[PDB]
Amino acid sequence: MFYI
Amino acid sequence: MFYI
Amino acid sequence: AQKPVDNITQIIGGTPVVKLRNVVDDNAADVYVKLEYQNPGGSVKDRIALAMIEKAEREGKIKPGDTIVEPTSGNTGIGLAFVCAAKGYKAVFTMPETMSQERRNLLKAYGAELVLTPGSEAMKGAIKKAKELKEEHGYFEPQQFENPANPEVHELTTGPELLQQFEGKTIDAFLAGVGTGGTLSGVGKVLKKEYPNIEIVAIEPEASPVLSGGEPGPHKLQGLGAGFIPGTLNTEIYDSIIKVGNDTAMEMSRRVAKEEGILAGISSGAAIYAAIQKAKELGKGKTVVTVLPSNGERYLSTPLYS
Amino acid sequence: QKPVDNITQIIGGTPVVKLRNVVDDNAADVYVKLEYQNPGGSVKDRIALAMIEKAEREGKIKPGDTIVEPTSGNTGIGLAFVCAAKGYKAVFTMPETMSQERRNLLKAYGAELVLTPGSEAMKGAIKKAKELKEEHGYFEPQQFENPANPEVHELTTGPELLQQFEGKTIDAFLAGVGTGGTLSGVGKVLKKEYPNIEIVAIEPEASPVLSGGEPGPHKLQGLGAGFIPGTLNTEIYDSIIKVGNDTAMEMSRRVAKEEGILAGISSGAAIYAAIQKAKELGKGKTVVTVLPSNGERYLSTPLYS
Repeated sequence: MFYI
Repeated sequence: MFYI
Repeated sequence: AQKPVDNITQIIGGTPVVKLRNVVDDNAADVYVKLEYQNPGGSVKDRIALAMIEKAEREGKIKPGDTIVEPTSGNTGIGLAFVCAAKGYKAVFTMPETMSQERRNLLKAYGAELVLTPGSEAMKGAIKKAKELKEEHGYFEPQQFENPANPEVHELTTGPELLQQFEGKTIDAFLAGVGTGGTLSGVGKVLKKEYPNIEIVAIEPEASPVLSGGEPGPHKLQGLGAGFIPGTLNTEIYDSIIKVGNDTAMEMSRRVAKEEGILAGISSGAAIYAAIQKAKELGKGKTVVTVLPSNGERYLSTPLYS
Repeated sequence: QKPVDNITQIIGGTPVVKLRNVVDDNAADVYVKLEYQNPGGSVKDRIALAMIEKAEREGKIKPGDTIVEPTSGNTGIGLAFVCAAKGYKAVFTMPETMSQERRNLLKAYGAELVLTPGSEAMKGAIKKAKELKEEHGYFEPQQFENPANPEVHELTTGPELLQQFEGKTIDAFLAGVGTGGTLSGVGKVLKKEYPNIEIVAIEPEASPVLSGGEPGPHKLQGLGAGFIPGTLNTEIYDSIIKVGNDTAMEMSRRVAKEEGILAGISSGAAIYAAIQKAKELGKGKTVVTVLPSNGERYLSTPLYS
């Protein structure tokens, strides 16, 4: 999971 | 009640 | 791009102005909007936080390391916490225990101390506690509702910015929601001196239309409707008053966000609603200016965007 | 600044602030570029406008068309903001893990949300956007491949810093890598003007993919995609600084209390790495980094909880  |  | 500064407070002010292109009719006056939420702390209160602190510095009333106290649960708390962290002061805020964890963490993130007052006493208990710390312990209280540095900073920065930004044009109407009234009074004094025929319009909630001789009440237009006539409000500065309801303000904020791409608080939706009505009255060729005091992100936990 | 006709004209020209208290005077000067001063709140404002504008100018889209993007962070906010400002419909795919507050922010700009299984994280969101694009003709900006992403930093962010640090030399530029657009575009411009500049990539210690490590879960929002994006020039940087979750969080807290600068956790990582480089460079030198987002967007996160 990444928040980009 | 106020928000200042 | 502005050249580098050594202090974040040196970025306060100089906020941009955007013409509204969609929510205002083509058969109305031009509507321009000043983005006070572009201040580094996120709201118009950045200006008066720095001004009240630097005025007290200039007058020798406080020095770095001193403790400041203010009873606030709104943007003045964020602005003061922000400025106090930047300039080296100890910020203390009194507020009812009711306040959200997000707002408390925001103020504590700036290193401010919170004195939580009984929730049943609301703002009365918060003001009471601030008075005790001021009177019995010598804390410096800026007092945003009486301190002349509040309307004067708008005389010396906000107002002049609008003069510089609307050079080559005339401003026919300035409108602003009234919280402390410092914005309306300070810029209204400067604009009336330069544009003697300008209309200065106070905006207040229809639930607490105190300025319209009306009766205090509870509203959802955060930043407005203090329930009294603040000492920082020049009640002679405005020629008329436009009252806005809660649902109308929320519907306008949502429309401005979806149709203009400008996500601002509910009080900004009230200012824009009033500015549109005034622009329809003035018609094409006229210029209407208002102020957006805060950003909509600060209210994503409110029914405004829920 | 004179009045502008559209909110997108406020994107860019972000200010720079010198750090006074978290860095000692026995180290290099540390300056931070406040990309959260963009009107939409993050550095992503630049690439959202650039990708929409490029396709617009190329004729791939006209106002009224719908834009689709797999994003759980600031690119969705930037795209929703630019789409609302310029008259485009926005659809975003995202795992069910995304908070309700972020969902409300995107909906506030008029975007539509399509939820994918939360256990699939971004992998599921990416696949859903591909189906939406390839079967419905929606335009996908594709932030991890689109050359307009590093190019806008080449055209604006970089020249801004040359403009702001005129008469001086930037001895080191550091930036956290999400898509890598900032580091690549700015690094290209700065290396051309300062051939001896040190370009340093910042990545999570818990997901150090650029260093050849294994991807993994981390809390440095905006960083650590788990892969090497096509928008990253993997030769632009001369070194890598890995930063842990606790180090980044504590630096963000320190900068807020001691500088009055409230920024996101990826900005804490950037400032920590810049301070280490500043200690290494010593007094008289100039270190510049970028703060991509504001701390107020992360009040529900442990960064300030």
